[PDB]
Amino acid sequence: SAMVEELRM
Amino acid sequence: LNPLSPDIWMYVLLACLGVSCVLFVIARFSPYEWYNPHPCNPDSDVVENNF
Repeated sequence: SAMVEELRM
Repeated sequence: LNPLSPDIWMYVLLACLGVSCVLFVIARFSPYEWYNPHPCNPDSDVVENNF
């Protein structure tokens, strides 16, 4: 989830 | 620019490109580079980027 949070930006 | 043979110029340029790029990538994986601009009001934890 954090990976997605900090990649999708 | 004569003293340095053109070889080293292109290698140093590529190294600079690569180090800046990997630094930027680490900024994505950097935990604390997120810094909610103007933390005088931490009321809003606006996750915002840097680098």
